[PDB]
Amino acid sequence: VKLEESGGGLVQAGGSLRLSCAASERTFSRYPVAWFRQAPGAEREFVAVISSTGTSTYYADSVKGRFTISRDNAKVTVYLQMNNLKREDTAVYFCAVNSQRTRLQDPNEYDYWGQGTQVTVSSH
Amino acid sequence: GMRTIDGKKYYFNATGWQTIDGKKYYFNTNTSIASTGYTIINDKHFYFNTDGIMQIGVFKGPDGFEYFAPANTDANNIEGQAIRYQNRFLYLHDNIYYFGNNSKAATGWVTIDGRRYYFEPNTAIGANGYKIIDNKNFYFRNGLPQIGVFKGPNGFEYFAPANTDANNIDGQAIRYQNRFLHLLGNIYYFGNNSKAVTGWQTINGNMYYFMPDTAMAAAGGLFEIDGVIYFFGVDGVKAPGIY
Repeated sequence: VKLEESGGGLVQAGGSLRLSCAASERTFSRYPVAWFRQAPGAEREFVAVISSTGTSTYYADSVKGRFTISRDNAKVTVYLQMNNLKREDTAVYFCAVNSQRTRLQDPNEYDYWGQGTQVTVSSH
Repeated sequence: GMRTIDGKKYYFNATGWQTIDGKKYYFNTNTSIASTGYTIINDKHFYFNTDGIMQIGVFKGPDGFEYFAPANTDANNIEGQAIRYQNRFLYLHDNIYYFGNNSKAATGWVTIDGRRYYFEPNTAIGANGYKIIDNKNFYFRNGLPQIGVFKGPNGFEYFAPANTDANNIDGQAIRYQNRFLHLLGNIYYFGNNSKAVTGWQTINGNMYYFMPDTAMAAAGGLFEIDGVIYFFGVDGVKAPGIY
């Protein structure tokens, strides 16, 4: 599995961004896929996870209602729709595969990672 | 351009040391036959495979398993010569050997600085994987019997610490029936045949999922099973509902 995130950048508080995580192989569709984010200096915090099929999802409390994780296995891609962004959402966002399928909130359990994409939320 | 007659190998265009295709040979000075197996030459031990090619490694002679070493490993030894190698482990690729005081590799059970190892009698190589030894089941890693739950030909067995059940040897699989096992911070459940169960199970009114590869209960958070996400508690119990 090779993963590539795109779609980040600079955005005003209250605004939106859709992140994409694309893989290169169909085997991607066998595994659950999560977003993690890392603020500078801090540790990789869990954002959302989606099952291999796309029917089952789970979100961190801080993003519940604002973010939506989805997938299109035909395009071997996972999406994170981020609405009503807040200053606190600023971070590098990584998508990751967990081929063991165990303990989905824990970044250490994930064996494949993208390079990350920067999201920066401004003011006003 | 060489020929093999009645399982005996000869080369033309020959006697003694011959480098052919990069690989090393010794054709007997009298019979011109390519040396196979353990071979003494000028009071120096060498070893050749059945095809005549000289080997670096650990192979059995009349005095036991010897180390046939690369050039300049001990003293000024010639490439392939057996060498003095005393009271220590040898690491060759992913194989482990223990060499005694007479420079021979240990075979069978041996205690080295208070720790017990098993080296395969036919190779002297540290045991790995499931093994039956005098009717006792063991699961080895790097010559060491492991403690835990491991998959053998008849499913997952409990390879236990010494004297867990009627003086079992350390790492020996034991009888362990119809009950939970709490071991490595991990949870298992054992059926009537002393094998760990896998898959979905209902036990005392609670649902569990025991991972097929390890037999450990899914526990401590979110898991994907069958394409969907479940939460499993600290005790391995599936929470209500599906995400």
